[PDB]
Amino acid sequence: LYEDPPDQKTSPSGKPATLKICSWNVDGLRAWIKKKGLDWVKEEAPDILCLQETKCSENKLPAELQELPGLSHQYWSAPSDKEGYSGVGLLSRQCPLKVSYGIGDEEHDQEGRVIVAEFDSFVLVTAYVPNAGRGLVRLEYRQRWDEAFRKFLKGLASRKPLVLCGDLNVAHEEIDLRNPKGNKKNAGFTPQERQGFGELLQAVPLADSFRHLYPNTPYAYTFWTYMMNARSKNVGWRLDYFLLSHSLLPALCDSKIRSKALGSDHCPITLYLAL
Amino acid sequence: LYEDPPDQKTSPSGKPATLKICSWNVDGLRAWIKKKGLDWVKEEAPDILCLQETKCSENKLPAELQELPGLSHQYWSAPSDKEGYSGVGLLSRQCPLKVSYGIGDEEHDQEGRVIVAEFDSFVLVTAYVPNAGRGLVRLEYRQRWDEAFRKFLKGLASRKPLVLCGDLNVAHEEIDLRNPKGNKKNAGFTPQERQGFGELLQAVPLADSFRHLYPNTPYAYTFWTYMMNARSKNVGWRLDYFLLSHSLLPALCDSKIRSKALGSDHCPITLYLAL
Ligand SMILES: [Mg+2]
Ligand SMILES: [Mg+2]
Repeated sequence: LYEDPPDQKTSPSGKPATLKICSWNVDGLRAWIKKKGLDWVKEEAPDILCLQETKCSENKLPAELQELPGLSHQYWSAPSDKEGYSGVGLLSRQCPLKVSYGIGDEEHDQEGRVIVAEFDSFVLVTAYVPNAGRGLVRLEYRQRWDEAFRKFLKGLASRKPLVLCGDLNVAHEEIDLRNPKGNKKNAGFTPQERQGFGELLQAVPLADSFRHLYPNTPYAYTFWTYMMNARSKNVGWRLDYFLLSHSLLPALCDSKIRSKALGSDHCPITLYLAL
Repeated sequence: LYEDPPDQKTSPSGKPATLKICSWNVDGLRAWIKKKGLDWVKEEAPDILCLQETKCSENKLPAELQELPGLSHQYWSAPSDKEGYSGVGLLSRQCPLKVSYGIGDEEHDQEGRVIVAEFDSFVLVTAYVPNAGRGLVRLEYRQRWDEAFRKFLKGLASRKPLVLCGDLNVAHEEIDLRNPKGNKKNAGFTPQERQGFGELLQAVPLADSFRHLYPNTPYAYTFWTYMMNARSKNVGWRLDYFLLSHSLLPALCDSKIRSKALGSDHCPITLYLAL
């Protein structure tokens, strides 16, 4: 019930996109690689690929990653303990000026959720935000993560324009999920998570790239539960975002949701910037 | 009894040096940092700094390293076990095209001895070669390392000009140590170690940058035992080298031995290339 519009590869002024970023919760790097995930990446050919839920230790990465074309600068962060949980990755054509891990808060830097890669004209963060859990059991912690993450990004943005991407584990508004009424007390659509997302946009400040370009467009989602084949019925949530510093809006070409690409229960999202 | 000649910062054709590499066995990164080692590095201001005998785990690096000016791309390799032994580091102004660890042989890649950093026009290797040990107890192994290392460097050099630097743990010829007669059966001057060094030069092929420029110059050493204050008497060995692909000789400006810089029982060596 949703058709992503064609790629707009020029900026409002007509500048051709110079930077293509793809972000994807892969629900297990090895399982996704098996489902030809890297085949799809090679076709999409991003300058930067950010992955979440790698569930892979930094020293047990598959050999297929060594192969990737112009994505040879690769950065990985996983829980410094048990494997098979969380984990993020950032693979870049160009070498970043600097790469950092976590958000500068030890309690929040233990589950391999955040990679920071600074470039010439912007800083890129990819995040796997902690979900609030069955029965909202981790909601109190998620609210604390939210505030610490906001403070951290506020600091980054004060020095360089910011691009935040990944699985932020909240559907911001009713338009961002198929069933708002039934999910107001479930992880991803609590008033607390939605309020924290609003604070993040106002405080840093950041713009929701997709919603900025497509403010009235419903049924655009990036996650569908595997069960009941929700994906075929498009019973989904928009959990994956590109949020941009306001100063980057003139560089924005497009923000895509690759609804058709398989290999996970999230689909990829793709950003085009003219820097 | 040895005065290093002034820095020759142009190539035979008059091209100004564009690349300054410093290599230093620091005999313990923390102990050296304490002895103001980083102060000396900042004065020398190399484009690339390679360290050996860091004796430091990759996740217990001192905070002082975060500070370094234009040496912000930092690569570390230590034994993946007990600490306080071996360990190497490579810190670069520019981001390398690619960084690799070890020599592609699992038996020889366990003691954190080798870092490979490829750049546009050359590939740089820094090495802490295994010493042959008291009573030559590790000489059989050292001969096997030597052959594997030679094969590995032969492969690198076949694709890109090679710079090999670090503590190669052999004084090539009688001119390379104060007491050749008394050390012909000691680690660092056995016929077997000296023969392997000769094979390395002929086989890759590589030139000894310092000896190429200063072929008849005695008493030039880079290591002095702490005991008996050998350093004050200049009873030393030349164990630290810059070996260059023959094709890099026209780029060679100078190869320095920084006899006066303290903080270790080795002194730093510095290479100037006009690339
Ligand atoms: Mg999952
Ligand atoms: Mg020592």
